[PDB]
Amino acid sequence: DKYRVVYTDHQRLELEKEFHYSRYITIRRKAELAATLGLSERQVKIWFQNRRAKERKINKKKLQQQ
DNA sequence: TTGTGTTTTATGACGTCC
DNA sequence: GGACGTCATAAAACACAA
Repeated sequence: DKYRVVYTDHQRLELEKEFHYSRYITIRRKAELAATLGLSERQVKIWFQNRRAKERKINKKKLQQQ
């Protein structure tokens, strides 16, 4: 049992650089990237799902209004 | 330190789509 | 179908005032 794993900065770099392109992932690029960053398509799926919840959580607060 | 507060992987529940 | 989307949540991993 291994609950979690941290991702190399290079994996986090590329992953993040795609989020900038689209907050959503084509099954092509899901798999195209999965392979070039050596990670399960299911992973690149959840990372993008999670990444959005961050932008959502930042953006909510960036509504400081005050 | 350290303890405590936030950030990063990850899963299951349930929902939407022609 | 059957792929993905949101979630509430858990726990490893990290950051950093006292």
